[PDB]
Amino acid sequence: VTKFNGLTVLPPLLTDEMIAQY
Amino acid sequence: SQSIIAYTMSLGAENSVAYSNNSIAIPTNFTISVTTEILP
Repeated sequence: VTKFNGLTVLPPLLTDEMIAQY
Repeated sequence: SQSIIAYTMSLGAENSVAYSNNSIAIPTNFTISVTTEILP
């Protein structure tokens, strides 16, 4: 599987490692 | 003496069980539960 003007990419709550534990 | 803390959230406790080629677990008692669910 594959900016500057007020744009903000918020992160997710469940990270990847926490997901694999599920 | 209460304050705010930050931590990495837990995903539930470990509940590992033994194993064998001949092990089995059977219930002997039970309980009747009642749950609630709201849907608009």
